[PDB]
Amino acid sequence: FIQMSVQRIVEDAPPIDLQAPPRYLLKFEQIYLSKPTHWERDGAPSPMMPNEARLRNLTYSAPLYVDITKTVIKEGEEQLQTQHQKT
Amino acid sequence: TVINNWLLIEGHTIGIGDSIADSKTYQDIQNTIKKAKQDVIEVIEKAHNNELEPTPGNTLRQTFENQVNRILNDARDKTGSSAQKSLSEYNNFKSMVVSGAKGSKINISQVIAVVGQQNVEGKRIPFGFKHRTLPHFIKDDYGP
Amino acid sequence: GVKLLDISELDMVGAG
Amino acid sequence: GAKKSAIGQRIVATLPYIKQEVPIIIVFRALGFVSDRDILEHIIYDFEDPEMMEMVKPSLDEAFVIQEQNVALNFIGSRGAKPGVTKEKRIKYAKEVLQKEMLPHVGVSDFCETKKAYFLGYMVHRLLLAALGRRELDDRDHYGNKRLDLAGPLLAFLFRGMFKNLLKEVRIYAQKFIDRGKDFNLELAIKTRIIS
Amino acid sequence: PILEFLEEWSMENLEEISPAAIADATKIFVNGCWVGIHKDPEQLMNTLRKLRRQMDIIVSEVSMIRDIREREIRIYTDAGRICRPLLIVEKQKLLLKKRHIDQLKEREYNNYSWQDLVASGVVEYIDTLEEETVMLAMTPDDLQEKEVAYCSTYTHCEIHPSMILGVCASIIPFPDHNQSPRNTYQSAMGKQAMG
Amino acid sequence: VGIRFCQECNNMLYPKEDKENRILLYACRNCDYQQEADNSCIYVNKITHEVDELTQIIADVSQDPTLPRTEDHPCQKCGHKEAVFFQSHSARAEDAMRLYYVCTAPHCGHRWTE
Amino acid sequence: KDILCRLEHTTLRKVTANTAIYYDPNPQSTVVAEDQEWVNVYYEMPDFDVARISPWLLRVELDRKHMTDRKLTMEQIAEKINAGFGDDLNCIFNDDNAEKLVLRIRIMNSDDDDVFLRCIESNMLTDMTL
Ligand SMILES: [Zn+2]
Ligand SMILES: [Zn+2]
Repeated sequence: FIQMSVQRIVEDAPPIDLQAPPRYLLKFEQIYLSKPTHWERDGAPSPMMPNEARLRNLTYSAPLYVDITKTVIKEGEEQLQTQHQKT
Repeated sequence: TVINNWLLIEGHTIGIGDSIADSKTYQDIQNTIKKAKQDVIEVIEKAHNNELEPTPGNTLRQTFENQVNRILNDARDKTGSSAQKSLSEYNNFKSMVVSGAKGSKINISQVIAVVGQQNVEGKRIPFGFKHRTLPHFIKDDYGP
Repeated sequence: GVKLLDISELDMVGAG
Repeated sequence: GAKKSAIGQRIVATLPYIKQEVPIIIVFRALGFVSDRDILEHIIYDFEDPEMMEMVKPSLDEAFVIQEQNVALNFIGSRGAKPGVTKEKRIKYAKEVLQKEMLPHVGVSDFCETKKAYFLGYMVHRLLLAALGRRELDDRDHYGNKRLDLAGPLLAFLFRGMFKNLLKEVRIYAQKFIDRGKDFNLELAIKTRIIS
Repeated sequence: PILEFLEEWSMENLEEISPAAIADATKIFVNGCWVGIHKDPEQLMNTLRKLRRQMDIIVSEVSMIRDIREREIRIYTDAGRICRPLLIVEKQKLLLKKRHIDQLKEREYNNYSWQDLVASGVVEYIDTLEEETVMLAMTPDDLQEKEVAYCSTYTHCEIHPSMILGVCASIIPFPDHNQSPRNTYQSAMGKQAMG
Repeated sequence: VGIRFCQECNNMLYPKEDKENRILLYACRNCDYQQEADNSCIYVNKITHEVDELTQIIADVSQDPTLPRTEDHPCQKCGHKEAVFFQSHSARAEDAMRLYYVCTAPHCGHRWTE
Repeated sequence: KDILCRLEHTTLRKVTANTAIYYDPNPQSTVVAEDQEWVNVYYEMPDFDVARISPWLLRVELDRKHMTDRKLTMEQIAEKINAGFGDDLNCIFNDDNAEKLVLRIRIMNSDDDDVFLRCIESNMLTDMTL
């Protein structure tokens, strides 16, 4: 599920395209998973051991990131394509 | 109170020796089982050659099933009876059965001689696989 | 396939 | 009654997103096979077997009035869950349903229609082999017909709907800003909690 | 990869055949999708089993079932199918030999493990669908030895029958000497036991 | 028994009577096409249905390992000793435990019943 | 056993081997050569064929086994059919001399023309009681 199905689920989803005017397009391409990480009150990442999750009533989960390519067309035969990495 | 206190002097148990029959009894049971399997094979061969004729009111499958079922039933109860005759008076299974305290003669036969036919919804085990009860048999095998 | 990220490549955006 | 079984027992088919079972030959004409010989070629592979032919006689007889793909598509569209008020919408809706909902594992492109037709033929062919007693009815609790959804497929099932919700949410946010004529920040669009 | 291999072989796609040729040929299904037809099913299945047993293009968990009576070859690759390993039998002989047992005795400090057993084509995973097309030996010591013949064509052989049991039923000593309701009751009670 | 198709639309030819000649004609409806119907039989249905299973048996079942094999019955077309025996196990092959036999020899798919 | 046969419901389909709708436009002739003999035995005297009988034919075979088991004879089935349908169906039956128990049916000569016989067949097989 993690290695293949998540990637295929994001990839086969329809690309978003919107208009009111400038056309906007959004596309999800690549997926990233870190290890299970805990953010403290200050917000510092640290590796979350599962025993800490058991004791502190946390959830032994890892964050999910996706590279999002936004392509905006301003009806002038130009396409500005900006790729946000690790969203 | 009185019987429970006398039983401390008498005592009552149940063990492996109460489930053991002599070698002659085992040989008789095995001979009965071999005879039953042989006559089941003869019934199967009669059915395969179209020699078996259906009884009135029953199809040919029903006739064959009735024949083999009565065959295995009489084999089972004959083996159980022979095992019952082999029981000694000190045999604790017999002591608990004749008193009616627990168990039955069928329990003694199943423990000693033959567990017997296993039935699902009042019939023999059905062909869950393609014409087979398990992958370890050949297709169209109606043996015991 | 899904790429793995080490903990050092996680920017401190979750705190901002 | 008197004339229902005079033709004989026939074959009907009930499809997704249709509020009424439709005759099978109507479905085949909708797929684009109007000739009876072409349909029976997709259904019956041995034409020298009379029994299969007598089985499929009344199904042909019921659908004989319709003799064109457009007529069959209108027939299907009239009986839809949301029927088209006009004939064009009915045919378009029936075409979409056959395109995407009827046996999608065979294919979703239009050029897979032939494959779908063959598969549909095979389906009714199996039914005929059950009707003629040439094949045993498949057993429901036969465990070869079962599958086990584990953590993998089950979490995939959830993640699909949840990713759908997330994309709908960022769609709403981006369209809120687009209708206002201004640009939107991508980070604020994503409601993370919809997954988390 | 299954579709690519079959296209490389003489499997005829449905688009490139008249319906007249379907009657005398065997239908080929892949995950329930009728891909095409094939006219020599036996050697095709021999090739597919050869590829699966070698860990070639076909992976182990792919399950192939030939319905000879209905002239169908259904290949399944999706998840959710249950299977178990069975020892392969050829000409009333196990493909497992003493050399494999010797290698497995030194499982440590040799890097010979179960996966090499699967790769050697001695043991293969069989699913309940393919079990219908399998003639299985209970134990190699007697069921396939020469005698008054019951069946001379065994395709597989069980590793040990005791593995039919689950986890809680396998801690029962001598369960074959019990009444089966009490085996079920113990399977419940071991779950409830202290430890 | 005979099933006939049109030559212009390949739709099903329905039987019809020309009473002007008192002759059966397999006529195409919605195509005004007619043929000389000479089968002279429009319906039939075997309610007794004693239909042969050797017609229905496929010779490729000789390759099945799960089936029973025997040497008691040699083949009558090649004399091969081994033969695979089984039952119909089908409705319309009504309840009867008889054995149909297939010659195990390749290229000799002889079927018979005892 | 006689009383058992008298009360146990027997329909036409129980005793029939098969049927066939022939055409046979000339009722003097038959498409089946074996039929022509006893049909001529019933056609030296006209029986509702002086006018044009319907040029279809419904020919049924009755199982000798079930006919003997249920103590049924050839004539009483025809009597039951004529009672059920009046003279709308002209029914002839072969003389009881062989296991081929043939019964021919045509529509009355005062008379769909063809599939109406199929409706009559689907009716008489199930609902009609011997
Ligand atoms: Zn025509
Ligand atoms: Zn031969």
